[PDB]
Amino acid sequence: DFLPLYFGWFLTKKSSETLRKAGQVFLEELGNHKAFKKELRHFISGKLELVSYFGKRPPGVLHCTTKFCDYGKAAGAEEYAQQEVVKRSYGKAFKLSISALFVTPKTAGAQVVLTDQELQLWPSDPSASEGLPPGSRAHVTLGCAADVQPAQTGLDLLDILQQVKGGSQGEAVGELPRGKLYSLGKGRWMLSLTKKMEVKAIFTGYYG
Ligand SMILES: Nc1ncnc2c1ncn2[C@@H]1O[C@H](CO)[C@@H](O)[C@H]1OP(=O)(O)S
Repeated sequence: DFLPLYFGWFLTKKSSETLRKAGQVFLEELGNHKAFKKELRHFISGKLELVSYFGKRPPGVLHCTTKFCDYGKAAGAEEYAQQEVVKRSYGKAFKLSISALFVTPKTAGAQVVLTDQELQLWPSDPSASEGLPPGSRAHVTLGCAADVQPAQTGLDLLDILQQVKGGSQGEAVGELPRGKLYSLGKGRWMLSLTKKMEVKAIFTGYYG
């Protein structure tokens, strides 16, 4: 039997709507914020409406990917699929904790903090991940720029989590209704939610 395109936690319709709108509000507020406007030259090289900037968005249900498999063509795919914990967890319900919303010149996303139980489902094959605890890459993609490729959001999140690793977040340059707004430079932005969002999701496989 051939594997799916990827395994992951697929949010319920309820949660998807909640997270998508939250993400949407973040883009609208961020783009309207003075601290962001005066940094536009570090974001693009040419007022920017971020909702349109991130034109490529998930068509429907949002998800948090664990392992990209490419129907078995991806390295370590077969080995990930064969694990008991994956076959056992298939179809099960989980609660994912969203800790922050972030934006870079390439992607917009939400940071997921996995529990130890959920970390069991994280693959164990990057230089970015160096220093950060496994699963730091976990995320939900909300949108990307026109010519941005898959897997970029995870790479973007890791990079941001490296800046914070060196206590270089800088003071919050503003307050939004949901939390503190941080400017990380090079077009990178992070909203650390005051209260973590919880989303219900089902762990399963997507076959395209
Ligand atoms: N190496 C990869 N190549 C393509 N997609 C990947 C890869 N790693 C993780 N993904 C993810 O698999 C899903 C389908 O592309 C998407 O969720 C990709 O992740 P994102 O960072 O959200 S674009």
